[PDB]
Amino acid sequence: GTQERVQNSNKKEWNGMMGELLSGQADMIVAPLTINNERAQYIEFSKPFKY
Amino acid sequence: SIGIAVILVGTSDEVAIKDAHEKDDFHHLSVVPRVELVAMNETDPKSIITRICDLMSDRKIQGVVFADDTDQEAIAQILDFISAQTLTPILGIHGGSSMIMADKDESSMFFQFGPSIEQQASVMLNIMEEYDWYIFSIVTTYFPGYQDFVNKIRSTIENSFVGWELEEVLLLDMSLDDGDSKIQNQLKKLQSPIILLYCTKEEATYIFEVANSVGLTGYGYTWIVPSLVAGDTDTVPSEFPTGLISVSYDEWDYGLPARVRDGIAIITTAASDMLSEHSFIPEPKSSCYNTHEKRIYQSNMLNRYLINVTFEGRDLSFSEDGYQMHPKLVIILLNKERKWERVGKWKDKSLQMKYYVWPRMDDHLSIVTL
Amino acid sequence: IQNQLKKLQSPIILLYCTKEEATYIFEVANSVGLTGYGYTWIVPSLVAG
Amino acid sequence: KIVNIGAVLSTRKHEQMFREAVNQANKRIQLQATSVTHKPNAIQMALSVCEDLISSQVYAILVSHTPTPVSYTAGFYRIPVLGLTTRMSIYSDKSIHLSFLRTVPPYSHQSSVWFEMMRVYNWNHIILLVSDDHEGRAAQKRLETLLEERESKYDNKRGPKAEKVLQFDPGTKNVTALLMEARELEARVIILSASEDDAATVYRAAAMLDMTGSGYVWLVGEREISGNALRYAPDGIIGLQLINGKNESAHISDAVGVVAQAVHELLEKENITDPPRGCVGNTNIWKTGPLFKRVLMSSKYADGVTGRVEFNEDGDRKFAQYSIMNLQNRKLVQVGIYNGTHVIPNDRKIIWPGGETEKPRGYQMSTRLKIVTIHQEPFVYVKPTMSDGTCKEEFTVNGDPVKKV
Repeated sequence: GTQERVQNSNKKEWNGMMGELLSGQADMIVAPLTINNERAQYIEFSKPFKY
Repeated sequence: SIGIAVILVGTSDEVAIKDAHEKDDFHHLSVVPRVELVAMNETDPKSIITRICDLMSDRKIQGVVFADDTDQEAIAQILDFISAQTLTPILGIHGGSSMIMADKDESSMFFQFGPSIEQQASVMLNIMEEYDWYIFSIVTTYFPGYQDFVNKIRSTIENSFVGWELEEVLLLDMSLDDGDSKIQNQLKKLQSPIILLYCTKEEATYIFEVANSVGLTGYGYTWIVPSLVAGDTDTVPSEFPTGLISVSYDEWDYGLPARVRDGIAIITTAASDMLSEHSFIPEPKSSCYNTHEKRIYQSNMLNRYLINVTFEGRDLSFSEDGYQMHPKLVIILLNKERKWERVGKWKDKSLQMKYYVWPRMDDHLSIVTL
Repeated sequence: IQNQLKKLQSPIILLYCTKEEATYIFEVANSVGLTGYGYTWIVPSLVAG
Repeated sequence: KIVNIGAVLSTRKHEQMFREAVNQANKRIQLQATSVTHKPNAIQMALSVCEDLISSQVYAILVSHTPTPVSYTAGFYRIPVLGLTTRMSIYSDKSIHLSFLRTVPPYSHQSSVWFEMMRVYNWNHIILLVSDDHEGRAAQKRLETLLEERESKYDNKRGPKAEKVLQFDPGTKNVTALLMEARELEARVIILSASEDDAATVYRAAAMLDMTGSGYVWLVGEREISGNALRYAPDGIIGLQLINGKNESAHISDAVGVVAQAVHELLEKENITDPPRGCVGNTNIWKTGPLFKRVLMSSKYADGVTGRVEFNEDGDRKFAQYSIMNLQNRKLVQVGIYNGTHVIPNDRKIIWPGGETEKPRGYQMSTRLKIVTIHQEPFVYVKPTMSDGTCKEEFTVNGDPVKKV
């Protein structure tokens, strides 16, 4: 999941499981998901469980 | 068929009376038009309504078009009213009768020429792009219609991939005299290169004054401000600094006959399109006597197309709440010699400026590479 | 005076004048926003009477 | 001197009451009074006010029950207009009307009581069902205006927040989908701000999807415990009541003292000009309109039934006094009194929703979460199932079982 322009416009939407979370479609991502700054501004990351 | 009236109150414009007969094109769309014209000296409300309400009946007129020159504050409201109490379409096109009422009765059909405040915000952003300023603030009084401003800014600031920035968004209070030094206080904080502002002209005088006090008027502070701060485009107050930029929409664009051209084009294009598929010709409606809303069905069916109309290549499609969708705007720019200069024009969701570089009132160089 | 006063953008500031001049200048500094927090000031005795 | 004031009401009785009431505080510059009746077919209406009051030397106009043209016309010329009956939230537009100074606060104000209840019963989660013409847009705006407060620099405490803001349509036939998507959220606090039908076809819709059982909460507005808001009302509801009431002759007397307390401030002889008689083209206007108004809206103590009658920073009645109301399945019965900063409940039975005399928490934390994953071999294997419907068992190297879902 990542941000991308759509509609030949500047509207920013996500993809895949991250988008399925932010859209409330999911509730928790129990999966191998990394930790970065760009996702940290819309989501709550637990402490890391694998370095 | 449907009648079509015009009213030219106060402003002697007796060149245009020969121009209303620019309508020799209606045969190409062919709904039987009926054009009645009238002028008037400067007047009072009762004269307006009384000279108005009979014109429908006396010649079977269903629709009018307004134009005058006076204080654009309130003259619109009476039109907005009369719109409601017969279900008749009134397309106000000129100074005075053309001033953007924010929201109005939902059951009324009445439209204006002029950009709503969101379009003015978008134009401001297009400009800040074109000349690549990127760090701007927003100063605001409590005057109505400010939430729409700041929200329409913050919206398009978040989608765009461009690296927009922002800073403090002040909400001042011009209520009591005690807050004046408080106004100074809340004004101290700002430290931005560019600044936007939303107020009314008196508030602008006041604020540019206090800005001169706290040193927020000179060079180092570019300013952008919508039309509703620039009044008549020649009575410049003494506080407005040089280079003050503002969107606007004026006659230097086009003439009173030009706007009257478009306006005697729309109401003889659309009340032909509504009779292109259906076969229900609106009837010449009733007096200004009793609230007869029997034929209210087609009034909604009149909105079904009066929003969307293109002509002579140009499009005059509308929004819903009563202002045109694609508004032809320009920009003005206060000179050093106290005059508003036409320094670029905006159309087609695009800009066509006049300068490749921005002038100023030295530490700015022009260097060459290969 | 206001004009020449606008230019400054320093964290700390020193000043040399007499007490009446100090009244005047702190006044105009309050005008152009040069009196609050963000502006520490140091000034010799000849200003404190 | 001679000063005139007019009014357009529907009762000939108060017409005499107004002149009597100004004649009372007259003794405490001759201040006279005028009045005019009311009529239907509002087209003809503005063909009355101008020739009947601008003919005089008016300095205000009083109106009562209908949003007729008397808002626009006298607003032209900028002559302050005083309101009695109606309080739709549209008249607060400084820009639309420079005319109304009003007496009955507007619906959109009643969302300040609510933000109080959410601190005297400690509910920190809500569901909001605004309407969609204008009033809701306003009510929601003024409510969000409060909930944005309490920004923590009390001393590291928890504060309220919005959860979902459904916006149905003012003309609606089948509306259950919004309700269906409402119960899915956690809370059980509902704030329904709408009109009569706009609540009848919600009350008749939330009891049939069982949204009014126990643990539930409803705060409504005066138009929602009104008339046809009893044919389907949710027993255990909570509604509000202001102690001014819809009484025409209640505070016309109160209004008089407001201009009275102002004519002696207008006799400052700075610059006064008469309001021009006739309705035939005194084009530009300045009756000290801005000035005279600035006078009026600055602490004029209305000689009236309510104390310390002030004028808010915009022009509507400030510091009213409400009285918390409640229903027990048939009888709308007082349970409290709201007074500015005074939140004061009474002593009687609050049959909460469902008839359970608890003070339910506005919260129901869910259990059945939903999880999302992606095929990834070291972490998340993906293998088809067995044909029966389960999938195959397995033991690890040590022979221990392996947990599949």
